[PDB]
Amino acid sequence: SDPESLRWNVQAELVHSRWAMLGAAGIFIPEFLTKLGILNTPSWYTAGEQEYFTDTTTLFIVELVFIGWAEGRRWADILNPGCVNTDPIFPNNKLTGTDVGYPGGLWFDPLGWGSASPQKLKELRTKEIKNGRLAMLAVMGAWFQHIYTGTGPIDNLFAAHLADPHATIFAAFTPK
Amino acid sequence: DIAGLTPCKESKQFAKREKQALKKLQASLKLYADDSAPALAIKATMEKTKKRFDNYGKYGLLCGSDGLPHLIVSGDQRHWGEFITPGILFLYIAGWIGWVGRSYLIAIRDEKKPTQKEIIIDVPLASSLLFRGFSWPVAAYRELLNGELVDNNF
Amino acid sequence: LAEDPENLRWFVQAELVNGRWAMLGVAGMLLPEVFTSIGIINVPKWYAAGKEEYFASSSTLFVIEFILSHYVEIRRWQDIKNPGSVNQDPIFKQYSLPAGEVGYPGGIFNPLNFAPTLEAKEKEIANGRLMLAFLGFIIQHNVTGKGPFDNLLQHISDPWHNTIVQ
Amino acid sequence: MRDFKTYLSVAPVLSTLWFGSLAGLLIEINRFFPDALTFPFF
Amino acid sequence: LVDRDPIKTSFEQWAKPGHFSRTIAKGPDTTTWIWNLHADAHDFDSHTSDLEEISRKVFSAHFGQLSIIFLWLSGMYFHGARFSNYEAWLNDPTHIGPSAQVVWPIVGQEILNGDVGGGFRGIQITSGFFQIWRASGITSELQLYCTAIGALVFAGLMLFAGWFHYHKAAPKLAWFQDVESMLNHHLAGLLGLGSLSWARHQVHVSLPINQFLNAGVDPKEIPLPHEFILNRDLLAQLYPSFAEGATPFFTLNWSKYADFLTFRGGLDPLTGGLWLTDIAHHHLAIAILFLIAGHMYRIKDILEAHKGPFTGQGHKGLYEILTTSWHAQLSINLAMLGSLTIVVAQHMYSMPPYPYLATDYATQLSLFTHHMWIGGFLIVGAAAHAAIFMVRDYDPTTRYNDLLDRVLRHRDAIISHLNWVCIFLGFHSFGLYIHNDTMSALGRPQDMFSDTAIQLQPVFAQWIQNTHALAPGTTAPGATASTSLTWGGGDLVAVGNKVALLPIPLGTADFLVHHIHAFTIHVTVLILLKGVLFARSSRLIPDKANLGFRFPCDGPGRGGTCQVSAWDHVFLGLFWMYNSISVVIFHFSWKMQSDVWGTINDQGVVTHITAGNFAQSSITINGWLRDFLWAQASQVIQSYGSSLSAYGLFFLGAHFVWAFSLMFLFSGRGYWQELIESIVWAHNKLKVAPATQPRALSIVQGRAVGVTHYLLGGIATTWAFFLARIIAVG
Ligand code: CLA
Ligand code: CLA
Ligand code: CLA
Ligand code: CLA
Ligand SMILES: CC1=C(C/C=C(\C)CCC[C@H](C)CCC[C@@H](C)CCCC(C)C)C(=O)c2ccccc2C1=O
Repeated sequence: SDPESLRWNVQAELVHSRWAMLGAAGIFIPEFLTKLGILNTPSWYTAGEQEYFTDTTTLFIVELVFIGWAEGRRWADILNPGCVNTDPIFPNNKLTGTDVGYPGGLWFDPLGWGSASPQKLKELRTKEIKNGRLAMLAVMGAWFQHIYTGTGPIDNLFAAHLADPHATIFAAFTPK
Repeated sequence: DIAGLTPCKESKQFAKREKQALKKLQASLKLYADDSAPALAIKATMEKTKKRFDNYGKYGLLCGSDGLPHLIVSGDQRHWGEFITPGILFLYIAGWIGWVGRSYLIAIRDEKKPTQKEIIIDVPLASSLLFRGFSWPVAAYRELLNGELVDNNF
Repeated sequence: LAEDPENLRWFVQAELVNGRWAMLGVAGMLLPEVFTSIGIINVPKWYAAGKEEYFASSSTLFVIEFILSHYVEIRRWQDIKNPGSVNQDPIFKQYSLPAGEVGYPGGIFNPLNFAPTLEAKEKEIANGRLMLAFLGFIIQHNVTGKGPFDNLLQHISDPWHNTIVQ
Repeated sequence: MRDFKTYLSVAPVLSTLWFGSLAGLLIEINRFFPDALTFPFF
Repeated sequence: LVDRDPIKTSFEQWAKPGHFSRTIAKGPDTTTWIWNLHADAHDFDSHTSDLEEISRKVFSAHFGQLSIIFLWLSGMYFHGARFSNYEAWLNDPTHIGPSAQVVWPIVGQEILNGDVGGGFRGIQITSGFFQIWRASGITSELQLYCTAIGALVFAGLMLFAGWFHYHKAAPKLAWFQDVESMLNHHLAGLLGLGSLSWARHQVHVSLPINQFLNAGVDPKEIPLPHEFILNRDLLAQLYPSFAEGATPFFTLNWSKYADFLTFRGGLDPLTGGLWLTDIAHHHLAIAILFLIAGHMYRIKDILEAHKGPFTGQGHKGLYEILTTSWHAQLSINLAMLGSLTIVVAQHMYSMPPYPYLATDYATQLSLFTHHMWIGGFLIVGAAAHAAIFMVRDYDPTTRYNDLLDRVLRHRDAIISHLNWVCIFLGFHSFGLYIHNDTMSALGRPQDMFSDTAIQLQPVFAQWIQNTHALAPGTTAPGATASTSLTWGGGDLVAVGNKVALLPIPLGTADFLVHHIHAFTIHVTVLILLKGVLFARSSRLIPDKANLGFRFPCDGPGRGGTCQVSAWDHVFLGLFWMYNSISVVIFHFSWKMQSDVWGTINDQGVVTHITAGNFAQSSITINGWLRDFLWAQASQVIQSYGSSLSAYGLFFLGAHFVWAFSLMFLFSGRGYWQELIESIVWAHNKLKVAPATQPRALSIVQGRAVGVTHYLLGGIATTWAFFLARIIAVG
């Protein structure tokens, strides 16, 4: 007769969303951008074709020393000051709560009209395409599936096999 | 070295164990997998107990008669980490089981009606008092015996 | 009803002795790096004096010294229960008498004090750690290695090595 | 969404997602080192 | 309770201490209520004082069994499929020795995985799929992989009918509280329309696809996935397309036939699983009945009818409250369902119904003891729940002066007899054996009770066995052999790997086990009978229906005043039955191997797994560990380092778990209290205990952790003892 589940943090799920998905922008346009036959060709000789490898797992370290830094700073002062103890304001804390952060300390604040209001108008823009980005990337992340599964010849694994017409992979279109 | 015999560097009886016993693992002249891709005695199960050759590491490891290896651990000749190395380890791990036992417990008996909060779990595992254990340098080895759990509370 | 901390004397003094001996410990290394060539364990002995006698032994050396360290150390004990060390610059620091806005109890966070001319045991704060954790570092990387930094020919780039032990 | 001074609850036997698993990841150390009886160190 | 309603929350009850009797789980903390909650979780003296729902729950929380038996089976069909051995075993039976399960070689594991047949590593089976599965008028591994998901289909759906009850706003009274038709339906067309339906898919498809399997081939060199439609042309080999008959009746001519069936009895030479040419006819000849039968009726009438003098006036009116009970119409059922399971246990071993059983020894005795513990574990229950009636179910006493009010009238009486019955037995039913010892260890055989010393003479024969295998000469039509090959007269030639069934002779050492059974079956029942009868009132306690059918014990007075009750008569009644079945098992295999199971070769000189050692040597009750327990079991205590090994390696635990029960069975209670505090003390010093008042076991919970253990202990012990002396020689 209907679930018991608006996770109160029904309020927070929605912000790894704008994380996950704005983000899939980075893959969506640079991919098919690629640049078909640019003129053309992909060749990267430079730091890479003679100094004994370049990356892989010095890759990650440097690579996400920064993502390191930044992803942390991201949610852990999104906002929330007050930042300790001890009775309920719910999210699972707002034990920042009624105090934002400081009683007349510094400029904790951005912007006049005693709040943080990045003004009133802009529902426009990112309500639409952006929680789009959530939606969008559902189905061209449902293409990740289509785009490659079938492990282009070079391997049948656990041999059912189980019929046979013709191949599959990616580049755009479809026989049909 | 001590009461039993010497390690792996030589242990005749132990050798015979390697060989008959396991290798009769053999015992199945064939049993069909001439090329076939499943029945895996064949590869390892032996070789994983086996390529464990005249090497097992080398461990010292005393080995008595029948050559099954015995554990002295008296902190000498070679054998020290057959109790202490995996001993302090047992200690450290436990005690950070119950350091937090005496924790997602001493954090409740207060506020408003706290009479079985524990059949559900407030922070799962405690996931707050969690690391208090690795975040034990010294810790109970002082603060247990001085203050808090202080003889007073004794 | 003793809410929370506490402690104090305690192991703030606990630290600085780590800090300032991790600092010294690394004077240990300092040597073999500029006009370089000589160290690791090098299980010293340790700098060794004259050509008039020792001779592998002449004695447990090492063993003794720290019988001495020993009653000098009861001495710092011989301080911290009941404050006694003229300078007085560790137990809270010098600037004679003071800091002990934590000697009689009641801390919570208490930052501290102590140089007359002038500033503090502070940016001797963080040389304080740089070196403790450094050791952590230092006798971290032995257990496979023992030397730093040439140029851009073929050194600083990590070429091929060999697991942990396993 | 979870800050400082204890959090949200959990069921009767989440121990069955604690015996099974965690502990489960340990067979996962008992095949990486498919064997023990002393142990090398790091 | 709120939270708060009635009517005027959807907001569900997650949070606020308790529920279940009203100075409930109280604010104040405790542990006992955590075995409470699970125990008596299903019950009905609480939930509501008003029938209504309960039947609306049990028709749902039921459901989730079928669905489950349905998630189960699937992982068995799947399992009996891609974790193959079935494909390999079927082209190659008599030869293989089946598997479905296999480990994964983590830690010690692998020893458990030891070459089983069509060329692979695994752990064996004593659960006769691979043999229902003979059926497959089709064969194929991925196919069972459809029958498999076909299983998960029935489930999710036959599990959303359980949403589509209680949680959905439910039916009510009339629906079940008009019973008028129920069996009408059930038996008619399912009992009927299955057996019937099963007929149609038991000659259509199966018969033919093992009519020409009992020879050779390799499957798909036979039985396509559709092949068996309109094509009534291969049905040509296994009788006419009726030729000139039209819908049975008689203006029919047979100058040479009589449809499929052509009744058998005996055993296929090449697959002695009893003939299938019959198996259609018998299921057909069932259904009809059910098809005709489930057509009674609408109910009192028939029972409101035949009374007499001493008979049952209340026979007439034998329960309005049999539309208003459950605990009653469950207890009745369990006696039947239960007692109608272990009747399987025989007609199976003395008349196999699947291809390749008997030759398969271990893959149909496992059976005959699994089916055997249910036709027992469901019977003591079938008493428990009557005690649950006898105590409470109805509202008041509206039930009066009848068959029962009658039986109770005598009660220090029906059980007055039955008692002496048992000590007459026991003396004639066990010390009988003890004679032998005391006098064969004294040693003078002249005077034992041997199949040969006390007067009986080289024959048993003349009774009824010998007028069963010989009866195809009565009103009997016939059909070579009998009905069950194990009967006195004629025939031998049964099977070409090992053996199957043959006469099975008797006299003494068959005479007196058969009697220990009596005394065992009887004193079991004494304790349940007197237990459920004296359910509510007595002359040790009359104020004795005042809580429930459990209650620990009334109190130190009256002398004892402890066991009484009827939870506990259904606690010491299990304690026996564990024997009742546990010694019936002990019977069958020592027979079935001492004789029967054994083996042919030239001149078919029979060579039983044991040249009849039984003979003069079960009669001694030491011979029962000379010849049994110490003889066989040498395979359990040799079993290390092997493939089955998990049995010997259980056989120590569970031969431990039992020897842990006694601790729970044999002990006080304020004891582990008195102890639990010493503990609780040391606890408080470090500051580590009080919250949720730790407490000892609930007098009768303690008994609950006896018994249950004493059984899962004392039982699996043999579950191991067995599978370890039929796998490998036998
Ligand atoms: C958090 C835990 C906790 C702690 C610190 C202790 C500590 C102690 N127990 Mg103990 N105990 C516990 C839980 C605990 N127990 C539980 C749950 C039981 C089951 C009823 C017992 C049953 C028990 C008995 C019978 C005895 C002790 C005794 C003792 C003392 C001797 C230590 C010993 O050898 O037993 C080893 C510890 C056990 C056998 C306990 C097993 C349970 C552990 C694994 C709890 C683990 C944490 C648990 C999952 C909590 C959830 C975490 C939460 C923060 C989310 C010591 C003071 C002995 C004593 O009185 O002498 C001083 C006595 O023999 N205990
Ligand atoms: C997704 C759905 C769902 C939800 C949210 C609920 C919620 C509820 N149901 Mg419910 N129910 C459901 C599906 C659901 N049901 C289904 C599918 C069925 C039929 C199969 C039922 C049959 C049912 C009945 C008869 C009753 C309820 C009741 C209730 C209420 C009490 C629930 C409770 O705490 O039981 C806790 C129990 C569980 C969460 C598990 C359910 C047990 C089954 C279905 C699966 C477990 C068996 C499993 C194999 C365990 C044994 C093996 C083990 C070794 C692992 C609550 C509002 C009760 C009520 O109205 O209040 C008195 C009432 O008794 N339900
Ligand atoms: C068709 C029947 C069936 C049904 C539907 C019921 C239904 C019921 N019985 Mg019941 N019963 C049955 C057959 C049945 N019984 C049989 C055959 C017996 C004889 C053994 C009994 C003996 C019996 C008793 C003595 C009682 C009931 C009670 C009840 C009621 C309580 C149910 C409950 O809370 O779960 C109880 C189940 C548990 C608490 C789960 C514990 C199960 C443990 C013991 C595990 C079993 C061992 C197993 C090997 C362990 C799993 C593997 C492990 C090693 C990993 C309920 C109405 C009780 C009542 O008070 O009536 C209102 C009363 O206690 N029954
Ligand atoms: C705690 C006590 C102490 C101990 C250690 C034992 C131990 C034992 N007693 Mg014992 N006993 C005791 C006190 C004790 N008793 C007392 C005080 C009495 C009363 C006087 C008895 C009366 C008694 C009797 C009458 C019997 C025993 C027996 C036994 C033995 C069973 C064989 C065995 O376990 O092989 C050891 C090997 C294993 C346990 C291998 C286990 C591997 C399997 C189970 C899998 C691994 C475990 C896994 C968790 C299980 C799967 C469960 C899963 C679903 C979670 C065992 C050695 C029995 C016996 O065998 O001969 C006398 C006999 O029945 N005892
Ligand atoms: C031994 C014995 C006890 C003592 C038995 C006890 C106390 C068993 C209860 C022990 C429980 C099951 C331990 C539960 C603790 C854990 C579930 C908590 C930690 C959670 C896990 C992660 C370990 C009785 O209470 C008793 C009562 C009546 C008749 C006979 C006996 C009897 O024989």
